[PDB]
Amino acid sequence: ETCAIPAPFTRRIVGRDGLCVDVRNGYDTDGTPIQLWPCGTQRNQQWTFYNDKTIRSMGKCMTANGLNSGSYIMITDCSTAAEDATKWEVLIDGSIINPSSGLVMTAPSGASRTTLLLENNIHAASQGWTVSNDVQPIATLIVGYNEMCLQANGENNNVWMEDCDVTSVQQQWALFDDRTIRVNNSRGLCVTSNGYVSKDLIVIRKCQGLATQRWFFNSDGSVVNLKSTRVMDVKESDVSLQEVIIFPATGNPNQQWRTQVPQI
Amino acid sequence: IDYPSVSFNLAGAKSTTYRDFLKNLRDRVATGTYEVNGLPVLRRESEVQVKNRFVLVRLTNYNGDTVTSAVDVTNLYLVAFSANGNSYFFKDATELQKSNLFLGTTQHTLSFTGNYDNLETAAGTRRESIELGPNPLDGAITSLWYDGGVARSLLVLIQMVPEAARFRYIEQEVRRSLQQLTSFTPNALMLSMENNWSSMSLEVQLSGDNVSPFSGTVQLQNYDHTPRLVDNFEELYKITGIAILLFRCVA
Ligand SMILES: *[C@@H]1O[C@H](CO)[C@@H](O[C@@H]2O[C@H](CO)[C@@H](O[C@@H]3O[C@H](CO[C@@H]4O[C@H](CO)[C@@H](O)[C@H](O)[C@@H]4O)[C@@H](O)[C@H](O[C@H]4O[C@H](CO)[C@@H](O)[C@H](O)[C@@H]4O)[C@@H]3O)[C@H](O)[C@H]2NC(C)=O)[C@H](O)[C@H]1NC(C)=O
Ligand SMILES: OC[C@H]1O[C@@H](O)[C@H](O)[C@@H](O)[C@H]1O
Repeated sequence: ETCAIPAPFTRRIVGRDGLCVDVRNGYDTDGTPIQLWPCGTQRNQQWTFYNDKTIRSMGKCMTANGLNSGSYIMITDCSTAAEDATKWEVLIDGSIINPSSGLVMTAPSGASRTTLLLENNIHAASQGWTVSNDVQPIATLIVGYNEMCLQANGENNNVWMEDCDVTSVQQQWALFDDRTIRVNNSRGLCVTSNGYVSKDLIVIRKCQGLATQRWFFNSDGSVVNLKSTRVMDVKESDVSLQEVIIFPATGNPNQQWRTQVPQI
Repeated sequence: IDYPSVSFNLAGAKSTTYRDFLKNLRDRVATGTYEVNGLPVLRRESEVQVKNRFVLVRLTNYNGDTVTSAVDVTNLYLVAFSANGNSYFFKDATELQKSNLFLGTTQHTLSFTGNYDNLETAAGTRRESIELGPNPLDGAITSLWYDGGVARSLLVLIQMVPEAARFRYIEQEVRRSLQQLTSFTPNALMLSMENNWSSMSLEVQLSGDNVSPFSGTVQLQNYDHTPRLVDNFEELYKITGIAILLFRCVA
């Protein structure tokens, strides 16, 4: 009865292109901006989440310099900070949002040193974050519809459904922490949708953190495109190499996907 | 009492049919429930009226043999099974069970309990070395129908049904086992998620609906047997494909 209150835990923040969120140069001085940087052990890269909805490194709370689109994030004293620029929420869809303003943490680019900011929630992949101590992406087999697998073929620009062969490098995907899906041995390529409308095809584009490349693996078995609320669908009509597209949720089998981790 | 049923016939059974089976199974027990993060939490014991506490599963082997098992809707546990007029219950069998299950059948109490470790010892072998799949299942029914090697046989049923309903990862493995009639032994990861269902249930509930991170981490095994710890829902799901939650917290 009644969920016991958990103690403050320490984890890191993995986001765009796999980079970690860390305080610039490890300066614990109030006002220091928050930025991206390769994931290491450096204490300043560690964040402790308290029940007060506040996350803080080296004692200082993660604060939103301002509460409007464009304001940068930085650390500062919790006792003197604003009671809203210090409150954050971590959602399963991979969304880190500030309750009051409704703006979400964003990463304009995947280049380390990039200062993180508060922006309007457009569900782009630049707003996709995953907080955990395990900073690596999960390599897996994307099984679907007819026991076939999602296979990247040719010049890694197309994705067809073909008989599952675990050893086929073209059937191995890396579930990145920024909520994007990429080619295991070509993590620069992201599974992308050609649009936000039903029947819109699905191909392989360069990873740029667009709203067209942000996917959410719903617990119901479906994979959704947060921005369009459309899910991945397998064109039944096709005999072979059936293509995948984004179609309104229906519940049918060809909209079911099981991530079978081959390594973890 | 008359409890709802879900049946699965091995004779000419496809991977799809199996999938449909595990579907009806979940619906039957996930009734009257509030869900967290999309996953339903089995009704507490003090909420399920006896009339809807157990669900009957009907599994038939290639030669027509039919064995029925009663699963507790509150924990998705297998509590007893009956075949050819006879029924069996584990040593810990609560009056509730015998009192309401398989009335009209010669009931029997077993010399062991339904623990993965108890079953394992009674069986004389460990889950890790037991084969699962179409044949093992078929041969498992026959064995129970003839009240022989009941222990080791129960381990096949358990992993191929309740567990499958729990973890979609298992559902897959088994599904593939039917699709190309072969056999497989559970790997380190599989058994790893089997033994931590409760922990996962705890972690998920504590954080509450939508909250992604876990206050604590779940210990899972990798194929090589290398320790692995998931600290966030998505991670847990993506890896296990969990479908049902066991009430532990209340949030
Ligand atoms: C998904 O995609 C990722 C990204 O590519 C893959 O991960 C890489 O996998 C490769 C393939 O195994 C890894 O390479 C291995 O590197 C071993 C170490 O080599 C280095 O030696 C120098 C010494 O000068 C060191 O300085 C380096 O730090 C490295 O240690 C290399 O030895 C190994 O070969 C193996 O051969 C036999 C075993 O069969 C042994 O005798 C030998 O010692 C060694 O074990 C590989 O070449 C690479 O490190 C991985 N990179 C990353 C970033 O993860 C995944 O493999 C893909 N997933 C799947 C399922 O394939
Ligand atoms: O980009 C500035 C860098 O400064 C370093 O001192 C620090 O260790 C890095 O994590 C990063 O913050």
